[PDB]
Amino acid sequence: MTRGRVIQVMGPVVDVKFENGHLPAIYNALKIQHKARNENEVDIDLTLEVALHLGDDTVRTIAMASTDGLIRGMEVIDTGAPISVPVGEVTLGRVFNVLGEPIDLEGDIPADARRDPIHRPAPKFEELATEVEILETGIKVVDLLAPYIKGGKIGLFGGAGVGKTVLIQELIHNIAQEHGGISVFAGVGERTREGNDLYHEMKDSGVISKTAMVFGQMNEPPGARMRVALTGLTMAEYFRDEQGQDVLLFIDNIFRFTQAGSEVSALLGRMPSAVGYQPTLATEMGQLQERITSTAKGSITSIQAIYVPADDYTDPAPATTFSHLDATTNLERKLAEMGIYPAVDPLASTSRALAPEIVGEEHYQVARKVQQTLQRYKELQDIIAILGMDELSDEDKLVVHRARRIQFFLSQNFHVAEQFTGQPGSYVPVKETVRGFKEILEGKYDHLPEDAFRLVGRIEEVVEKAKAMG
Amino acid sequence: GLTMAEYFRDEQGQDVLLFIDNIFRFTQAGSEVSALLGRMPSAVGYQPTLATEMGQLQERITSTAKGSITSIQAIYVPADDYTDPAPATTFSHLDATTNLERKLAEMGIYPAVDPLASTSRALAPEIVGEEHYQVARKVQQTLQRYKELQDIIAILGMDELSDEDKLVVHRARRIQFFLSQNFHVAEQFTGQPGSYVPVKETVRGFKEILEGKYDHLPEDAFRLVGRIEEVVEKAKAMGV
Amino acid sequence: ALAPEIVGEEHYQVARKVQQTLQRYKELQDIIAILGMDELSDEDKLVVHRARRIQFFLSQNFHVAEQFTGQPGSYVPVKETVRGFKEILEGKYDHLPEDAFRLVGRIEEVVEKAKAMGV
Amino acid sequence: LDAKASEHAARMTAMKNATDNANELIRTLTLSYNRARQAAITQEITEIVAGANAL
Amino acid sequence: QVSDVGTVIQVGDGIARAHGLDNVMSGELVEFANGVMGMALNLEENNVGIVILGPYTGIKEGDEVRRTGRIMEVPVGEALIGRVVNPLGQPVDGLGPVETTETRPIESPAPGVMDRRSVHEPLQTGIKAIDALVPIGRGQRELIIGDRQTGKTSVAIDTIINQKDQNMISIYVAIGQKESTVRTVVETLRKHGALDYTIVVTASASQPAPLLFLAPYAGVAMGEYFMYKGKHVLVVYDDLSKQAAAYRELSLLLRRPPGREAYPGDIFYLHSRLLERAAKLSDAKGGGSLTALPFVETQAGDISAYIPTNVISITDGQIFLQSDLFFSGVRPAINAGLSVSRVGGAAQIKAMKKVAGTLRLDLAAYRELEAFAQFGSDLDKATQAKLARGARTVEVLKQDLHQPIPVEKQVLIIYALTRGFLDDIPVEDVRRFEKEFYLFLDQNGQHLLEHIRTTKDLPNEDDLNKAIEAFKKTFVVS
Amino acid sequence: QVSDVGTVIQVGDGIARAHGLDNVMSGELVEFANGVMGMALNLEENNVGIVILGPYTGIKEGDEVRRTGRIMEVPVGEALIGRVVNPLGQPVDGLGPVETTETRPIESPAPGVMDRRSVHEPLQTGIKAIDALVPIGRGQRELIIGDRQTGKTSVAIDTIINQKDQNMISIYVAIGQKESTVRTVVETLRKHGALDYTIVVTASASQPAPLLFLAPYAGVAMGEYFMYKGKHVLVVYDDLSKQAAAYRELSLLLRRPPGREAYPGDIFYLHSRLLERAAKLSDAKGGGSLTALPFVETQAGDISAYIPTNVISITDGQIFLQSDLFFSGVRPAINAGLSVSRVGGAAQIKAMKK
Ligand SMILES: Nc1ncnc2c1ncn2[C@@H]1O[C@H](COP(=O)(O)OP(=O)(O)OP(=O)(O)O)[C@@H](O)[C@H]1O
Ligand SMILES: Nc1ncnc2c1ncn2[C@@H]1O[C@H](COP(=O)(O)OP(=O)(O)OP(=O)(O)O)[C@@H](O)[C@H]1O
Ligand SMILES: Nc1ncnc2c1ncn2[C@@H]1O[C@H](COP(=O)(O)OP(=O)(O)OP(=O)(O)O)[C@@H](O)[C@H]1O
Ligand SMILES: [Mg+2]
Ligand SMILES: [Mg+2]
Repeated sequence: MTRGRVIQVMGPVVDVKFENGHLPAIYNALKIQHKARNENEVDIDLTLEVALHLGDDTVRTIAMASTDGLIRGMEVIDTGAPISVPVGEVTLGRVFNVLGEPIDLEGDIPADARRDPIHRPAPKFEELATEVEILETGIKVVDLLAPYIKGGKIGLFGGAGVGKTVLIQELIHNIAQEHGGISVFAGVGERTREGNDLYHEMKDSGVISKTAMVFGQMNEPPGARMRVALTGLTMAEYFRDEQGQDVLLFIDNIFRFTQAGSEVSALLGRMPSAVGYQPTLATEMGQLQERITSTAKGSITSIQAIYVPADDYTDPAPATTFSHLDATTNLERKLAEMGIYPAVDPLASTSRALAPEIVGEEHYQVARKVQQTLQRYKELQDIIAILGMDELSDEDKLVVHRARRIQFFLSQNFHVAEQFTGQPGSYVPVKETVRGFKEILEGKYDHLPEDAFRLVGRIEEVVEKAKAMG
Repeated sequence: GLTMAEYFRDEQGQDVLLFIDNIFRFTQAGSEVSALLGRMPSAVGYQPTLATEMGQLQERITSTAKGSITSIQAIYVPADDYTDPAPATTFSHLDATTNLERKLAEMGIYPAVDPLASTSRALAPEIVGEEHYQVARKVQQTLQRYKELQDIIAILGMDELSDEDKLVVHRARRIQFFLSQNFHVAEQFTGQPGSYVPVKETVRGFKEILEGKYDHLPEDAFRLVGRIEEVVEKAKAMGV
Repeated sequence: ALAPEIVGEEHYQVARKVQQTLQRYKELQDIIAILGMDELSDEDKLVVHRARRIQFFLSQNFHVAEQFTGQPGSYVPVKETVRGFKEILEGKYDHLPEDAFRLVGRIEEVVEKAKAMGV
Repeated sequence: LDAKASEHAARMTAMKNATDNANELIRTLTLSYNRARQAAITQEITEIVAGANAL
Repeated sequence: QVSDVGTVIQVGDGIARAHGLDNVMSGELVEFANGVMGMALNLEENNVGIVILGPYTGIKEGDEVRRTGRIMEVPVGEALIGRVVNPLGQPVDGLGPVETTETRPIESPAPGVMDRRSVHEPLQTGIKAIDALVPIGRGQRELIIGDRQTGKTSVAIDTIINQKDQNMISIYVAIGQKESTVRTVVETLRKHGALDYTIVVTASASQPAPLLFLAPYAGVAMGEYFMYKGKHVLVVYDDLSKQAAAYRELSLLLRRPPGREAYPGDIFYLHSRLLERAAKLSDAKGGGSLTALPFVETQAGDISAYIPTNVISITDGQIFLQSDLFFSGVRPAINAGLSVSRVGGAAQIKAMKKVAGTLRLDLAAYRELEAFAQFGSDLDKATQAKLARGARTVEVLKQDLHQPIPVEKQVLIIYALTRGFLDDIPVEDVRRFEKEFYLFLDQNGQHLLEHIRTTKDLPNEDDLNKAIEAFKKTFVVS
Repeated sequence: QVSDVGTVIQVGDGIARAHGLDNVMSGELVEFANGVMGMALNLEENNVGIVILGPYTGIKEGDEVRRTGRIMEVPVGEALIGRVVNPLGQPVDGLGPVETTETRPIESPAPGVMDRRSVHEPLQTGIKAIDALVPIGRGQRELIIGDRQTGKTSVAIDTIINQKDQNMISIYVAIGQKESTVRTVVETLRKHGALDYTIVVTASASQPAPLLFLAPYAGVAMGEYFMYKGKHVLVVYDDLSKQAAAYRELSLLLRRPPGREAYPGDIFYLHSRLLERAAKLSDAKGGGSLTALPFVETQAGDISAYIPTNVISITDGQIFLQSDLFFSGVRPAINAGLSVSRVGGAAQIKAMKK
């Protein structure tokens, strides 16, 4: 038996009564499709998700859309499975909602396509990778100071105009070009204007054909805003498990995911946690994050943008989110104004992978020396401001001479930045950037002008630019 | 009391003064019984219908075409927290607002009106006059500048202040002290009798103090004095 | 029991003076926290000088604590405690270093360990 | 001249030390403020829920 | 026996619970026996929770309540222009009926992702600071946030007044205010001539909570009518905090589970629904647009509260107003450091963009490096140049009440400031310089004004310097 | 007949309610229709409160619940050495079933006052800082406390590795950690040869809260099996804060009134039960010992928080790891000012203690 009836509606919460012995399972999807029987009714097309078993053959559900127009006693049908979204090559270049239905006007997916459940357990212990492996992104600053790890989670912090979107697009382009892996963008709590702008930017940059976009808009219910991240992760897991690829996953803002979870808990009536959050905050975060791992046949790496409430890093949501992160990237408006692209902060950014055991002794030493030199230059800034640079000792002037060149060499010309600069882009191997920074530190190019380092790829391009300048 | 005043406002068209001893007690009494009435508590333990009840009470106290009622109400602020829901909701119902802070009371300044937080819809150039508006704005600016200097003064001392800031403090202390007054009903607490100061006289006195005519006078001569004439006469008692 | 008719007049006076100096030091700690001891007046500097030594002399080495630090403990009569604190209040030992007042019993041990260290 | 140079150097060093101490105090006070804010939110929500379910 | 009728069981605090109403929809309108209306929000197993849209003192237990069969909706049309109206669409100023021949539902889907267009048209508010540092575009929703008695209402009124010579329709929604204050606002708008294109929606403090809850949605529907007709609409919400408080009161009276600070779990969803209906439509379905200016009142400058954080997350930008700035002499009181616009520069003309960059850097280099002024009195390092430039910029950004400035004059004065033509005028005379410079412009720079108004670009720099020097040689410094 | 068979009434958020089961006892194991285990928590007059020890999605109201007749127990034995198991003893490494032949209860009384002896045998951790400043004895309970990414796991792993040539059994319990990190820990232990004497109990962040709540007790029971047979055991709880959070979650879902920081009133008893089982037995009891090294994660170095204070009030000392000292290049960032061993020195050898 698969037919129920609506018995109680209170906002986004709907209770449905079923026949004895035929109750739906937890997280199962229920469908309401009603046509106006007369002038006093309205058409309904709504999807529900089972949350609790209240007893007496009643089930409490959360709606994925507006509940306006619902009438008690109207028929509900059970699909017998959780929410299922299409997976495969058909999802590339398309924009979806939380239900897996396309938002764009390119047409609907045929019913014969494969679909996968949104809710599933994390990969087992013996299916995981046995060693830590570094993911080469092709960006000099990232590959040197904050290396990325296959299967790891990276936090992203930045301002309004730092260039987060450009960095995301460049990461997508580089991974698709050099590793053959697709990327998935999950718009958790995405503004509609921002989503439209992002879609047009992706189409202009051309990385749209290598990415699948899922948008959960602000005006959608907390259930949809909760499950958008899960449906994006489900779309990525297909390419991890079947094609064996290395896939990238982007989350618009995980804080909105936690807040949607808290709102759902409040609507369900569960008692609040320490600072008003849901009791299951850690469980939900772990269930989301533990599926983003590296297995024996592939990996998924994820980039989270994180909002810190009241700038307090001790707040429970940032405290729980930070427990799963492996790296951190901070974008600086100072560098953005100075002309440094990518605007990645060389001192604030941190990474667990920057250890000699896994990144290499030479790489570790070069990175530490670069950071030390930049810290010394930062320390000397006030005295350079107050007094002329000549007043500094010869050692301090040499330090500044090295540091300015290093700071300029940290920049890079991006493939997606051709629309802004006319010039092509570069993909720099980690060994190449390590060798270049080592040569710069050894004083090999002290006689070259500082503007030859401004926007290049290999270290040889600095020499070529200097030769062209004359 | 409101309906007793409303009868006079409507039927006879009289001008009515309405004085309310404490309007916060209405809110407190309404909140004392909400739980027994069976309503779930609100943020700070108030009743859910706080704003609705307050508006339904306050909106009857208005002036109409048949008559006018001017009402002066005393509003209690629990624990000196102006962010409390009852004063926060009450703020939107008023045209003119007087704020009393116990920081001025601890220092011996009465009536201890906060010179900045107090607001009024009548303080406009076309309502009160250009000279009055400018002198009031200058007084407010001077006091605002003074408030910032106290934090650094309390640590580094007055000696490290610039010549401009020293003069700012010098005039601001005198202005704040001259803001005091002696009330007729304050005889029980001060011994000395009260006074009545007109608006023109107080504007003139504050203009003189802003111009700096009485920089040489001691600051204690401005305490509960009324006019500046009484300031300069009280100075004679100290030999200045 | 801290009453003049119970513990004695001089006991009560010494206790009250110690509490007063400690209260003054607690008040000054805010200023020393930010800008140090340089801007304190000559009175406040002497108050700090006496208060630090009083606070350190309030420490004692216990018999039970011999298992943690190998030093043996001490038992101090109340008369000796009163005499020592009165002497410290009077300024007899202003020249001794403040680290010589820690974990000792009678006031003679302060002098003994100050002599043991450089003095 | 030597006295003036020494005075200026001493003032510079003292002000640097004072600035560092003030920054550390700001950091500690901010930590305490955040803890107090979290505690206040916890207390208010606990009282709200207790009153709500006491019916 | 019929299922389109019921009897009331409980009455109190503005809500009613009725037995029956088997076929009632969620959010449907219902009519009581005495003639008052209600909205069915809670559909329990055996009873319906109804919020009453009027005086509930006439309703008794056991009386009849009937179905209406339709969702809540309000009249829409050009007849509402110049009228002050309640959220139900009934006039409150007298002056006769409204004579509106069309209606629109309160709850309507927002425009989709593919229905929209990028924001590219400026919304000129007439405020120098807003137009230069936090641009607002047509279709953008910008939050105006600050404490009490800081100037949010003044900013809104100035923005509404400035729309006189532009094809923009304004809607003002007053929530929880005094009817006397609404009357004063309407009188000022009538005096300045804004009622020729303005609609006022009022839900005063004496009205039932559901009316305060529904007022912004009625305003949104009235704006959406013109937007889908192909025009441009500006909608202002004078307080969303009072609407949220009314919704909280209704939810607590209906016995729904409370969340943080007693607010219900869907309080964020409510405001996201409200603010997501402002959009800039693609040319495929007309170029009309709707821009929103929600207001939020903070307590002691706390922007970390529940509703402030929700609205900050939802909106496209924030304008922060500070009380210390207000009392320091900066009457607009806009904190340019914290105020942010996420569509900026796409919402500005070329002439404004060519000076706003320099203005922003000057203001930042003043705001930081401030507190050196007292030690900058002892002239050191020539940083006094930056200090003087920042002081003059701050003096330029000041503005008076109900005196919006044309965008061309704003561009000209900002050019004069940023190019160093004010460096020898003392800060005490900057206001007089600007006031007389506007008259000198409208007397002898009509060519420059027309060039800016037509081409949206700066005139020749040589001609600009000639005009500025000509005025400056006549300006007497005192 | 509903004596040994029940029927589910309510299911949700990992807590179920059953009708019947008249003969079930408090704390008993129950088995659901799909093979998922459960624990009988509350014996109401009409219904039974059951805590689901696994994925509760497959459990629907109206399903059958049957008794197992056994108090909550875990399998123990020497066959468990070198294996990775869940808190219920089910292997997760994929090497096949574990051939244990006996079990022990999860809840068991601690050794009495007269059953104990003073700690006098050194536990050599192989780390100079700890072995010098904060000596650890066999039978001691020492807390390791610090912020995130400070080296607590590295200290624990080094201590476990150092026991290669010493008669010690090591148990590593990871509560709420990442599965990839546990996999790397297991690989490092295998590479250094510690799997010959180590049992690994894991409960990742994606597991339900009851498993995280039960894991430390399963670990301590596995340790007690060897401890009461005359051997010496070392048990490491990789995070007690995760267990405390899981228990707070479970209590809030049971609608018990919260207290300080929304924690329940028995959060102290929760850890006191677990940590009071580690002891040094007397000669009459066999002379065995069990050593515990619980972990606590602080926020911004706040050692005065509720959970850190509770754990400090239970153990025999603490080792504090300082974040800014860790970032300054002193990787074994032992803060000597705030680190103390209350029963150390008596265990330290004579040569070291001078
Ligand atoms: N690598 C780059 N090369 C050149 N210009 C760049 C680069 N990155 C960013 N920019 C410039 O900075 C602007 C802002 O970049 P972008 O649109 O990515 O901002 P964002 O920080 O991602 O935005 P938001 O926070 O609003 O989503 C771009 O429009 C472009 O003009
Ligand atoms: N630019 C300005 N110049 C001079 N006076 C101003 C200016 N802006 C606002 N004011 C005055 O400051 C006060 C602020 O009133 P306004 O209604 O604008 O503030 P508000 O923030 O909406 O306050 P509330 O709704 O809490 O009363 C009024 O007296 C107004 O006349
Ligand atoms: N003695 C050491 N020398 C060098 N590196 C070390 C040392 N101890 C720890 N590390 C490194 O420092 C980091 C600390 O990680 P570790 O897991 O040991 O800490 P933790 O406190 O358990 O952290 P988490 O909260 O992430 O579990 C790791 O990268 C580790 O390799
Ligand atoms: Mg206002
Ligand atoms: Mg660890």
